[PDB]
Amino acid sequence: LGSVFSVFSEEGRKIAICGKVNNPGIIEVPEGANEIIQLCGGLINKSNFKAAQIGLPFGGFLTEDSLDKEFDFGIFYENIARTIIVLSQEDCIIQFEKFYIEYLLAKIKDGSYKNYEVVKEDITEMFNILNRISKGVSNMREIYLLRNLAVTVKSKMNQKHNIMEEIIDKFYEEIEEHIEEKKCYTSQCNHLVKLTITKKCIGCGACKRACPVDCINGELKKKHEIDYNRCTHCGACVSACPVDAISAGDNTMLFLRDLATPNKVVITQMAPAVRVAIGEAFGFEPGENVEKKIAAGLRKLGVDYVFDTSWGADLTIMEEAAELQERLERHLAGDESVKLPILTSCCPSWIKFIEQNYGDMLDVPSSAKSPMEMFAIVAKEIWAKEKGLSRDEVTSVAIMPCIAKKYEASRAEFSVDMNYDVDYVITTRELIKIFENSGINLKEIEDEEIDTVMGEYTGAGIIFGRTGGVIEAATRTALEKMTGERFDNIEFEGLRGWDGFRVCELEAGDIKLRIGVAHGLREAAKMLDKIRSGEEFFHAIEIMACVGGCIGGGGQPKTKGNKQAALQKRAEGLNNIDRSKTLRRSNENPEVLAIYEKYLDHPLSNKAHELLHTVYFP
Amino acid sequence: ALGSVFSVFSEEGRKIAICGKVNNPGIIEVPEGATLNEIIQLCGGLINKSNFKAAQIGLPFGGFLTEDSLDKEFDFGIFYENIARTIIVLSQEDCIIQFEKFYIEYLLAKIKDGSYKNYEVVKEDITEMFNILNRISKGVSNMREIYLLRNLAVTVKSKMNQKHNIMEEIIDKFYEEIEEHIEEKKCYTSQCNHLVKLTITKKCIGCGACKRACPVDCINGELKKKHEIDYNRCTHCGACVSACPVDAISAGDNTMLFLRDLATPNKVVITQMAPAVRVAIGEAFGFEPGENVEKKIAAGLRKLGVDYVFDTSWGADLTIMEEAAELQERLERHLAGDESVKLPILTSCCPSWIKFIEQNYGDMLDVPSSAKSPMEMFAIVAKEIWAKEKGLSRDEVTSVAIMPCIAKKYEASRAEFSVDMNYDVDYVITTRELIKIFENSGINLKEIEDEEIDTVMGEYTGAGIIFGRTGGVIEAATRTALEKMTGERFDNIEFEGLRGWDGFRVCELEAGDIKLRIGVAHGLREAAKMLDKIRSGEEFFHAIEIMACVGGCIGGGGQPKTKGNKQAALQKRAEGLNNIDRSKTLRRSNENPEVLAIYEKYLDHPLSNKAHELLHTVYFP
Ligand code: SF4
Ligand code: SF4
Ligand code: SF4
Ligand code: SF4
Ligand code: SF4
Ligand code: SF4
Ligand SMILES: [Cl-]
Ligand SMILES: [Cl-]
Ligand SMILES: [Cl-]
Ligand SMILES: [Cl-]
Ligand SMILES: [Cl-]
Ligand SMILES: [Cl-]
Ligand SMILES: [Cl-]
Ligand SMILES: [Cl-]
Ligand SMILES: [Cl-]
Ligand SMILES: [Cl-]
Ligand SMILES: [Cl-]
Ligand SMILES: [Cl-]
Ligand SMILES: [Zn+2]
Ligand SMILES: [Zn+2]
Repeated sequence: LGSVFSVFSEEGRKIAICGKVNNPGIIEVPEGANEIIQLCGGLINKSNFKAAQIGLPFGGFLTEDSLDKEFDFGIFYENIARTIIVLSQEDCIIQFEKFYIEYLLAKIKDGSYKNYEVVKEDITEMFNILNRISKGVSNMREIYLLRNLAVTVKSKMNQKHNIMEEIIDKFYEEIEEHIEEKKCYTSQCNHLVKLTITKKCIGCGACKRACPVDCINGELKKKHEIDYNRCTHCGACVSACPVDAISAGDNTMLFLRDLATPNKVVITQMAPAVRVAIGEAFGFEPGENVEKKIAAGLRKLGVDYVFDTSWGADLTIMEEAAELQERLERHLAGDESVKLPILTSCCPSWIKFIEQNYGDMLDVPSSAKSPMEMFAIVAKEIWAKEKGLSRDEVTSVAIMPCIAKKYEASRAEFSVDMNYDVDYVITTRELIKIFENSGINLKEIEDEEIDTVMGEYTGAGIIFGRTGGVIEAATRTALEKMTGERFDNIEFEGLRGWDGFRVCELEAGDIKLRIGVAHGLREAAKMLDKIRSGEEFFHAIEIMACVGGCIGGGGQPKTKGNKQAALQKRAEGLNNIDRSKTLRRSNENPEVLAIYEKYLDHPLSNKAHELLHTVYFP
Repeated sequence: ALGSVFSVFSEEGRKIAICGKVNNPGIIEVPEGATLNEIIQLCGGLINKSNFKAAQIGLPFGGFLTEDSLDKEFDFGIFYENIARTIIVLSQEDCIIQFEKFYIEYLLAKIKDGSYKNYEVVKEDITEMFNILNRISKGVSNMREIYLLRNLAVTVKSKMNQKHNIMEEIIDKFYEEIEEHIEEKKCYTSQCNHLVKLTITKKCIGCGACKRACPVDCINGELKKKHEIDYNRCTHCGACVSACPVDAISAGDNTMLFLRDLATPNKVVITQMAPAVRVAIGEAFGFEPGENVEKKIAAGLRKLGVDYVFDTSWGADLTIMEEAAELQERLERHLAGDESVKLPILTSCCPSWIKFIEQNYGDMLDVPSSAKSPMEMFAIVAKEIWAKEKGLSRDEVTSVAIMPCIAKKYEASRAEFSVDMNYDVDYVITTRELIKIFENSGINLKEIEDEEIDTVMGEYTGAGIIFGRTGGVIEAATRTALEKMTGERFDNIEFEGLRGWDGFRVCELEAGDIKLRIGVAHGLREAAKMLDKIRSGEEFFHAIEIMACVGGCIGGGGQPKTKGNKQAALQKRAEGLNNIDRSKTLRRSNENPEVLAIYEKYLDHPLSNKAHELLHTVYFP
């Protein structure tokens, strides 16, 4: 178990400090009379002391009152447990107490402390209350409830200092803030964090210029703010700030805490484009596929199952190719109710982009969920059920190249009973930092395989990560099954290339399809304006918010050298992965076919709609 | 018990008990060669003329019939062993989600008491079904719910070795309705109270009466054209509903839900009732306006099946405990030179001022008290204290509020007054709706024997009871606050200045060294006059009361229509509340022993942290 911001995973007269102190470790503590942290190297950044837990399962809870005055050594309660989690002002009390309660509940559930069984349910309710607070679904009554629960527990455990009572006493203001203002001042509660420009804004106006939809108003050097109603979460502003004034959260600490929670099942998915960029932080060239290094590293961190978003992309193609074929058949049949083009793209940014500016084209996009959310729902409603786990007993973490995927995973449509299909997102950069600080070097770690049932993927799925790949995959499947012919050359070079707005004409048998591809939302605006004006007609379109597609996402490591060359290199790495696959059509993936044969029975069925489709623009 | 009809009536061989959406529920003698349609016709058809939707056979177990069985000889073999031979007929006016929630909950109760042991194995599964249905009725679902239900259905059908599980057929036959509920958040029959909004329906003729009645000018439309409500500015004052010559404006009706909950075995149902109900309901049963028939209401509610009868006036006493404290605090801070403080303080249980202030008086958001309404204070206490004391989780108690207006429906629907999808007030029934339930169920308040209200949350003072008429809220708060600020007990506790009937009233109360200027408005136009005068500085007030209805709550839109002169009847009801007040030994809220017990045992004193956590809310978040 370990914990620190900027990351670490730390795997008599001895203690174990793993809080917000720089340099986590065990250290041999001297017996001389505030600077104890200093002996551990101070706290991350220079954040002031908040508290220090003694013993992870249970001990004492120390607050500021012990800071500049004699820290009685022996007050480490006899059940010291030889570990200390030190808190700074950067740690949210709600999140920490959730982690504490879950650790205690796990050790109860495994028999380690049966003397606490009598209070098991009570503590569980505490967690539930805490969870509701972190999810923003609470009133102030929760405090009342917590207090009584605290009072109850301390009665049966006979304690003179009950942690929850003191938490209420000392951090009432933070809790009230969370509940009434729906605000977590440390931004650890990912479900209370919005993309926001903070006080470090200098009014340089870079974000205003960079925003493709002009989401930011504000003049001179006056603080700028994001008009969340039109924000596409494309993340251009975050990359453009001369400072760190724009924050969209960082779930690193949540990931570490979950990994350190005993008997908690943590599974991961990873976006197609991550595997060709992450290795750059460890000496690989752009485009080199290091997915097996990622798998081994994630397992070393403690991940119990490593899957792949490209599997979900194959499932997405099953649905989207089916819908494209249906729309084409209706169009050719003279049904004027149908709408063309059909948009196929896993990028959330088009949603807000279309609703606010192309409200005559709400019937264009496919109803299929993204590969990330398709994977997530299948993992919790089928795989976990298969393994006899309820959805809350599985923590599904998505490693993605984008902040927009954080926003998507936070959407309430992709959740049930306050359990989010994607529990949270970790970006490529954040994972790089986790690996770096935990001593995991992807260059030197031994390869490991991704887990099969939701990890196998075709080249159609993998090319999702670069511009033109989604529509290429969907077209592969749809044209091949509409013609009955297997293509000798399955690659559609017309859909490749790098122009911001690309037009392609694909001929297969009697079928002729006109395709539009845009990467960069301004080029997308050009293409959609052309569609509306009738200057051009399209059967299908792909829209990507980032130049180059997902390989150019804002959550990816900053490129080294020539930017365009590096992005093209990553895209061609995805294309080379595709060329190296035996299976290059999504409908060939045996595991996705198993999904259809055993649960959903065929694409566009009622069950398939219920699980794998959603309603954009409700 | 069992029973149902939309005019609502809990009706406590070759004989069947028909209790669906058929006119004339009852026990009927089936002719030999008879279809289902013939049985329905012998019961007089369905309420209104709605077409047949379905028919449940046997309350726990039987079959589920659709249109396909209507013109087909009713074979009695569907009445298998000990089915009790009952049929619940559904019309197109019944929501399938609500009915299946009732069915599943009934089956779960019959399992839970051991009479149906062989189904215990599916208990959890059936429970999950209910949860799914509940989530659908509350609008917190995705389409995945259907998937889940299907598998649960299959699971049950596997574990019971049954050839036809009802839920599978439900999905098959009403997929469109279920999908509507989930994706469109729409219950086309409007039985799901958490999906109903106040809307003008298609039966609107464009007469424009509602537009004229609206105090905030919230309704648009001309000539025969359908009128529309700008829901963003609507105060839910309910004037439009009262003005409509037709039934074009609908705000839901939880009557059937109330009946189903009453018919569910071993389900704890408790009620609170607003002060103004008891002086108006009796008008429907031969009493004069202003006559207090609260004990008749208690007996009638118990006859319907209510397990505990409490009183909103108790919550009004608790409200005064909090609000008098806040008023005293603000006065003391004002006298000390606190420019931090804001006056007046608004004390009123009426929801309508909230949006009214938010939409037009945004410089006065710090004016209203942070205290909840009496209804919601009762609700939080009932579920978080009373139910807890009796070893019941909040979902094991169904708390029903009997109120005179649709604005209380809107308040009970607010998400702030809920936790984990449990609403503190499960739903509201109006005085009119309860009148119709009594009338159709054979409960006559004139001839029924009196019964007492339950004690712990039913005892109340005259200060609490006068809440139901204009000027009463501020009168009660003033009683308590002035008495405790002066240390003097008043010889005459009535403040005649706060009484009267003018739309905008000004009063000056003198007690010891204290001098308070009070403004009272009933009718939101009068409220606007008074708040404009406050804003211009033309008048100054220490505290104000705002009521949306003329005369206060006794004049609510959910009350029975008055007979004779409207104003005279409303004044009669208000004076009935005043006479109840005069008949009470305790006439200050701070004397109520049960409210004081709340403070002594749980919250420790008004305006404490615990009291804020439970009895206060944030209007204008
Ligand atoms: S870029 Fe960063 S700093 Fe420059 S204005 Fe936008 S936010 Fe403020
Ligand atoms: S994210 Fe993309 S859209 Fe939202 S503000 Fe920053 S730039 Fe404009
Ligand atoms: S393109 Fe790929 S990366 Fe850029 S935003 Fe859309 S999804 Fe995130
Ligand atoms: S009153 Fe009823 S009918 Fe006349 S306009 Fe308003 S709604 Fe339409
Ligand atoms: S309720 Fe009151 S406010 Fe809302 S519309 Fe009808 S009248 Fe206007
Ligand atoms: S006054 Fe009483 S009745 Fe009229 S609306 Fe406000 S609360 Fe409902
Ligand atoms: Cl683990
Ligand atoms: Cl995705
Ligand atoms: Cl493999
Ligand atoms: Cl980048
Ligand atoms: Cl199947
Ligand atoms: Cl069943
Ligand atoms: Cl009952
Ligand atoms: Cl009330
Ligand atoms: Cl009690
Ligand atoms: Cl309503
Ligand atoms: Cl009594
Ligand atoms: Cl009336
Ligand atoms: Zn937090
Ligand atoms: Zn419904």
